[PDB]
Amino acid sequence: AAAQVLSSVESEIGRTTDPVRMYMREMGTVELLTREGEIDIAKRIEDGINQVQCSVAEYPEAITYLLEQYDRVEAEEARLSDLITGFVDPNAESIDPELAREKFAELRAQYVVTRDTIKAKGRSHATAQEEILKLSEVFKQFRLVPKQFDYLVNSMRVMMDRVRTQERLIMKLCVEQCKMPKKNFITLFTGNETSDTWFNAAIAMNKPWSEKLHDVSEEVHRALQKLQQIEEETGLTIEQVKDINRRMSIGEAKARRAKKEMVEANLRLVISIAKKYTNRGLQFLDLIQEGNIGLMKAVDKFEYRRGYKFSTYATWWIRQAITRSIADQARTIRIPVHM
Amino acid sequence: VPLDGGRFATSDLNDLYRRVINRNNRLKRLLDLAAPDIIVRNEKRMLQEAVDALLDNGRRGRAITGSNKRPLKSLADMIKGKQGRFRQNLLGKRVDYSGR
Amino acid sequence: EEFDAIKIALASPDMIRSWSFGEVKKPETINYRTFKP
Amino acid sequence: MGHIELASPTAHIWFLKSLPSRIGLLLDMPLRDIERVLYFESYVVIEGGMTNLERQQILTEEQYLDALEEFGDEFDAKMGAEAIQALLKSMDLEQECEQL
Amino acid sequence: ETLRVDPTNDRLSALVEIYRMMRPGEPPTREAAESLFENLFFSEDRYDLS
Repeated sequence: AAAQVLSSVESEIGRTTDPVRMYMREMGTVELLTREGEIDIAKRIEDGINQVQCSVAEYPEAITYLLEQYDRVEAEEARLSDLITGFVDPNAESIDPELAREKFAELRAQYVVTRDTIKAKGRSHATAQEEILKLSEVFKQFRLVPKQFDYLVNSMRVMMDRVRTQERLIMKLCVEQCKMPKKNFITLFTGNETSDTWFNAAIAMNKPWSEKLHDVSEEVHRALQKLQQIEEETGLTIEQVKDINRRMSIGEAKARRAKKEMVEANLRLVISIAKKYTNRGLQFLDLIQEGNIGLMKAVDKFEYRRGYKFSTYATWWIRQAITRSIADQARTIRIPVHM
Repeated sequence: VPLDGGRFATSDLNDLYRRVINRNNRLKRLLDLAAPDIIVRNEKRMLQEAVDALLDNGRRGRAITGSNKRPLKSLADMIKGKQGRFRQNLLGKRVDYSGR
Repeated sequence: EEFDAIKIALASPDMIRSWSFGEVKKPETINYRTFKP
Repeated sequence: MGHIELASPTAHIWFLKSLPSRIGLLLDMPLRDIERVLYFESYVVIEGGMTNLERQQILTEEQYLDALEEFGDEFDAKMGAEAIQALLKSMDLEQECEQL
Repeated sequence: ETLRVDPTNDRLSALVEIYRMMRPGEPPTREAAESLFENLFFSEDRYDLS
């Protein structure tokens, strides 16, 4: 919406290779935001983080991996290390083991009363669905420090990459060998999800393009054995995992576009605070880049309930970034920060 | 090399090959995380300017200033200009046993 | 060594890595309290 | 000797603005467009499956937004040396020499 | 003949071209170009005349 002015600017430019004028002509598109205009951006960040956390809470084995890590940190009889500080520290709407027992006894009780009622009358029974929702509402009360929380997000990312890698391998081998259309594939992949009855239906349908199938079946119903192993280890359907991953993608994308709108409207605060810290220690474009990194690190840990403006909170982080950049090398030799 | 007065004698090539590897590591840090595209393109053309300055600095209209308030001498200036690595040490150079 | 002719060409990247005996990660050069690099 | 693990590829300065832009002599494109694409000013069409544009066609910030929301799934375009190295990888010599 | 060649009419058509001649690579403004003109031609602290 601002390229018509930039075209008339670049028609005058005789191929300027200096990145300073280039940087402050690409950053001048987005104007200044208002004071109360970023409150809605922060609320969209809240909605995205809450959607990602609901997608984590709907995953049933997250409590299982959390109890496994808790047993591994509880195993050798005496620990007060830094790994225990990475756990919950619950916020309201100095960690002692007595409160840990008092708040984990009912969690273990809800876990052992939820696990035993899985096979009762169905996989997705309504009473079992209410028990899963109650366990999720219990799990949403205790929220982690983001170190172990991002560790569990990365573990869920690795599990999602394994599942989608197996599914992508099956799909690419099918497209490479039999060249199956998506209309006869997506419907069966949504409907059946358990056995090879869709494979038998594809055999029962004549379809003379599908005659190149018998020499690849020894891999076709071998790659589905890995999916059977995943369903034996997890006990979940494919469509629910895809819906959780889609909601997690939406909850990450909302915060991502919010960070885009934040940085494209606050590059100029970075350059205004960075052009006064150019006392000939190093060339200032690295200071601009480190100020942008400090802006990112200040946006990543910004609060809303404080009621203050973002510039006062971000000033300390961007001065810390400029300080560690000007104290990183500062010479041809290496000198520490305390020196 | 350390001097007789304890001073250090380093080259500007050390500064060029230091800043290039520094911004290469900074590009690795920016590409290992979710960075905005303006920041990524900024780091990319800074890397482009630094590599093409390490190849030959100061034959276009603008060069790197701010080392010792002199315009910078690159590795290609040992060969191209009046300093002349060829003319100084290849078709004639300093030889032993002489006097005047 | 003996030499007869000189021929130049564009160097291949894997060839340059073949006569590259190592890789440098960070551009720090020497320590300040001792001269060991 | 030693090498540097360099992620984002960078062109060689003695080939672009040096006489007489051998890239423009080998690709049949003016050096002004080469300087505009390799300095992150505008996009360039590498290879398009549709019949809208052809090879060596630059697109600005407005033209890419005008042509992006209509078509898709067959349009490939990059900014910087990646598009140039992809164009030099995807080109052929024998058919071009026969056409010349 | 210079008036025949030059197509500019008023001060707004002149200061844009002068400020583009000063520093290329910037959208044209009035206040910054006017302040640059006042500090390069009508200033005393930043412009001494012996």
